[PDB]
Amino acid sequence: SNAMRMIDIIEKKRDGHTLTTEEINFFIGGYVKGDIPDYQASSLAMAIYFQDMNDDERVALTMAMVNSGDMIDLSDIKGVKVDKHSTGGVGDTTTLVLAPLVAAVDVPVAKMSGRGLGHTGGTIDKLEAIDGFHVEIDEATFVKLVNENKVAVVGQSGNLTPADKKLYALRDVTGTVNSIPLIASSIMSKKIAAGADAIVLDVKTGSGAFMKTLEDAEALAHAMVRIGNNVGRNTMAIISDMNQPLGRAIGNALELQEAIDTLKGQGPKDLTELVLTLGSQMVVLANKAETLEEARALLIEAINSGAALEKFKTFIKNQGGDETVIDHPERLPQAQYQIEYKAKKSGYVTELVSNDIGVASMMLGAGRLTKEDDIDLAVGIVLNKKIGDKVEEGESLLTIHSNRQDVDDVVKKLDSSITIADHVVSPTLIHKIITE
Amino acid sequence: SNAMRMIDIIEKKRDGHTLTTEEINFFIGGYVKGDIPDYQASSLAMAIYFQDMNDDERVALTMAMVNSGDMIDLSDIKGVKVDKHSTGGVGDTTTLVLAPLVAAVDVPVAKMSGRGLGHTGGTIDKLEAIDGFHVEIDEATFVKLVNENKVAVVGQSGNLTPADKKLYALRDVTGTVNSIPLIASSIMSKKIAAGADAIVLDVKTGSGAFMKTLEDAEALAHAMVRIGNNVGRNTMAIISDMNQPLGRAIGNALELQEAIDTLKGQGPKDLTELVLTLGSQMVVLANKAETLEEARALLIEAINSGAALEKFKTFIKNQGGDETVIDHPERLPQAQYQIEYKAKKSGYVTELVSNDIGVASMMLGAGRLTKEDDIDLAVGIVLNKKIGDKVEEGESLLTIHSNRQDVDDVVKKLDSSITIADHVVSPTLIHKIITE
Ligand SMILES: Cc1cn([C@H]2C[C@H](O)[C@@H](CO)O2)c(=O)[nH]c1=O
Ligand SMILES: Cc1cn([C@H]2C[C@H](O)[C@@H](CO)O2)c(=O)[nH]c1=O
Repeated sequence: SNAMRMIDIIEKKRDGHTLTTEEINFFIGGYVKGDIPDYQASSLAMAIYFQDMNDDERVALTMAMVNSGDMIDLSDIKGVKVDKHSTGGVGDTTTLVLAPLVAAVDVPVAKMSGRGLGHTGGTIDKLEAIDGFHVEIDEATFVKLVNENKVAVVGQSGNLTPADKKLYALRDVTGTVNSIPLIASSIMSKKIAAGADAIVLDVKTGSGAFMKTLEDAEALAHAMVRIGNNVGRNTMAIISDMNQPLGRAIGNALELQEAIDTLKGQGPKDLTELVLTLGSQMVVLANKAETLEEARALLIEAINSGAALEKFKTFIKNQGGDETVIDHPERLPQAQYQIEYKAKKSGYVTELVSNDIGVASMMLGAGRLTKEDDIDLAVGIVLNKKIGDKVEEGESLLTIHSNRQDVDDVVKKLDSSITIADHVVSPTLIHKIITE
Repeated sequence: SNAMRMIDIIEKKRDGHTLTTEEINFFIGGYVKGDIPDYQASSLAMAIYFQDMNDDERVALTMAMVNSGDMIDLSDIKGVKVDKHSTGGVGDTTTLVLAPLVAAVDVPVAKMSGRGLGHTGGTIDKLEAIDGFHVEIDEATFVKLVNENKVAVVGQSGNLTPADKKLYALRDVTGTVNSIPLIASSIMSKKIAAGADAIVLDVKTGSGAFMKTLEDAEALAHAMVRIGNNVGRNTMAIISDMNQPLGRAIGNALELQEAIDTLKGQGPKDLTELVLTLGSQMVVLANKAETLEEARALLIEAINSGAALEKFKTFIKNQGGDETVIDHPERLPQAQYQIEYKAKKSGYVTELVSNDIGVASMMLGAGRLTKEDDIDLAVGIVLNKKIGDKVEEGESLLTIHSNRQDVDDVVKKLDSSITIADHVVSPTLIHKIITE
């Protein structure tokens, strides 16, 4: 019986034993069909939380979830399609730069993105700051664009990893999100289902990260790298710092402006370094260089020669956008009110609580609570100081870009998020580069 | 919110922390109302399975479940109402003897029993072997009978510990039955809800027991004793052997005949010793003796003088039964066919698998699979040899009492259950007597 088979699987894992591939497939298939109840799935997840899963179990779980839905076939796109996944963070504007940059060195960027919920818009929301831009292209058009220009962007497919949509939602309401085998299989399933030949992972660490400690970020990164390599989608990872927002801009059009600056070699130093580190991994994985150092050289030349920016314009143009805005980004959506937020004392910026700066930006209209909320593409925060920068009393810490006069509640959220005290060093941005 | 409060409780226990009484009450109250879903309850149960609960948590859980339903008020019955609970076992015919025996030494037996599912009938099914006997008495009648005769029996009330009915059923389908805090609170809640002033626990051990190992039986017994004493329902326990069926008779009317023999001091030695051990605890708990040895003397005198048996007759008479059957038990329901089951080789009986002998008896009609099945009160097994008894090839191991000619399938089940080999000692029946 379904009931007894699942009771036996639950007790087996509870008792510390390894599940077979067939047992894992039976669970996922049965769960996604509605044949195995949420209450048995949660019990198994909690048993997994305590007793864990080995790599073979983790791969079986990953692939069962892949096989629950759409498997996007990118085989007609020439070359090695490498995809980057970030566990997430306030100011993470890397995808905007990485797509044209990597494409500009002949690496196919077959990107599936979204809109969604969060402090700020998803990559597609940000790109829609450009008049005309859209992602309403069909399959054959996506394939053609990547073959001809090495870049294109579509939105989410309709049925990627339904077993994971269901299980993550359950994990979130039953205390079972924070378990390595469940996180690793969850993240990796979606990237594998989306068609990636190879995967680069940006695993954040620090107070603004999912994995707050370096040890936990490392554990998760290695676990995902081993899954990918085992299934034959070559995988590498970086552990990067999120003890403060990345770059300066937190918003939609504002982040697009920063991406444009970076693509001209005039962006924030942190964002530039993360881009070059992740890009270098992507270039090597795509067999467009033998070493990270060779890859980084290619990328910097692409930026310096203008090729990176020109590729961004081609990308925007090819999907309906007015690419002349890239050359004249002063014409992007501009907030009516630019309100300086000043340091209340002199010293050094020692703390910037990322998530709360994200909430502050969101409260201006930069992001959604519900799929039905509308985003204001013009609004956000631009940080004028980062951790370790000197600041004097009365100097601007950041600029608030608002389309409303009253930003009292945004200012109080920023008040809770900034600490000024005596000198500290800038935190190290790239903690670890993982190739195994 | 209900959802967030419960997520926080789940994570708290998962993380190894103690739950507050209020948190436990919120869970049980919310769960029983339908406000907290099965899938959150199961996750909490699995977290409890790994992380456990201290005594204060266990008492809060026990009492929250008590408070979910009926709390039977026995205060108008004079004296200390002591109740015995057995974790269960094939041939456990102690309640039949204990009710009249203990009553006969002036201890009030306000017994709530049932019918139910199992290898054989419940205590009420067995008593219904006597023509006329019934438990259709009201509250005031039950109270009067116990005050006047020191014994009466009713069936289950309508709504005892609904939180436990719901949680045990869930535990059984999610891998969370075998956790000490959950077992202890479950068993103790029902006994406390039923009105017992004091509780005697018969915790079985061995292959025919719930708690197969002595260490596990002990752990569970002490855990229940501490719950009871903490709530002020003085509790003691015994750990008794179930490596083979207790006594000789496994059935309904057959067990009633054995109870009658024991009440005349002519019963099986094992059943007699268990009765006297449990009875002695009950007598002391009811303040009818100062020591176990004094209690045992009282009980043996009650048997020897005829008082125990006479009390059984009064009990049966007072609830409609023909008490002359107790004096002439040869008039009880008799199976048409008595089929001897003979030893296939000489030696000593070394193994009797209790549960499978129970299944064999059940297959004759002695017990129910569903609340809708009918029991045959006449049928069952009477063992003529126990572990350590000598047997010769061709001598009767047991007698099958059947109302059908074809018992081939009962005989094959018995074949799998009996081992004859070289001499062994009878196993020790009373392993431990617990008073803390
Ligand atoms: C931890 C985790 C996150 N996610 C996604 C959804 C989250 O809202 C987002 C950031 O943690 O990434 C998963 O899909 N699965 C996971 O296991
Ligand atoms: C172990 C356990 C048993 N029981 C009852 C129902 C079982 O079918 C019976 C024998 O284990 O006792 C409980 O009510 N709660 C429990 O936790």
